[PDB]
Amino acid sequence: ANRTLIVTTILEEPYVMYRKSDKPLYGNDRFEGYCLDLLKELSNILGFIYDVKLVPDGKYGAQNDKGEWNGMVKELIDHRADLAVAPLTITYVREKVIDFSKPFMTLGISILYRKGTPIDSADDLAKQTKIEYGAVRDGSTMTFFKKSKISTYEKMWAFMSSRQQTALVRNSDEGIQRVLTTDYALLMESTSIEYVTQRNCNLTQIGGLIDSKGYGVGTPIGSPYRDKITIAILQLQEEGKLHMMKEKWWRGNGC
Ligand SMILES: CN[C@H]1[C@H]2O[C@@](C[C@H](N)C(=O)O)(C(=O)O)C[C@H]2OC[C@H]1O
Repeated sequence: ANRTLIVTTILEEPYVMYRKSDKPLYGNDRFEGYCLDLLKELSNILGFIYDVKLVPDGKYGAQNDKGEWNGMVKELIDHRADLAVAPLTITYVREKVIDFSKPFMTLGISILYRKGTPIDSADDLAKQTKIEYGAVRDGSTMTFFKKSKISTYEKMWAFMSSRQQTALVRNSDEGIQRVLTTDYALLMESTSIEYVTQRNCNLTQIGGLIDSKGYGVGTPIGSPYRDKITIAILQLQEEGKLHMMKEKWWRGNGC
């Protein structure tokens, strides 16, 4: 029997969650969600077995000032995982050090905030300071602002970087709690926003998509699996299964 593939991933609802059960759950059975369903479908098309591991440091992957990567990106670089199957955003900087399949889901950065305010866009956030705003620290969303050369986004980065102790948050759930408990707007991927707004009728996406990208399966550079995974994703798309999986996890279940 050929080798079990090691898959790195990260807890992020709905994509990867701990399954709830009365019975004890072991190994891969402990996890459920969109990415686990995807991984199952991929393994069925491509004929591999796998072992799901969380990224040890609990991070997506960013570069430090020395250029060193961490998170799921580093696990792939260092060949401690064969695949990353997660809501891992395909970015030019990451493409330099790891390979990605074609996307299995598209998204754009946008804004999560409450309904019923005069805030209609990023520009409306940028031109004021009363409403705090920010992003999950050290992910592709935060990095977008850090690296932007667009006036509005530079101003927003200046704001959230100078006010970093309160404006930048640890993870999605912490950001959502800030939106819920304080006057705060979270810069967040549209996929996640949709999940939230389906579950809290006081919350809304503000404005449109600030960028346009995708999540892809990551592999170490040069992996022969990357193209096979692309082909499998294309098949799932052709079969309508990617649409089915999104519907399943975003609007029923639940919740
Ligand atoms: C999967 N989406 C969520 C998560 O995506 C991240 C990580 C990003 N998907 C990445 O691959 O670095 C982001 O930066 O938007 C961190 C966290 O932020 C809130 C929301 O966008």
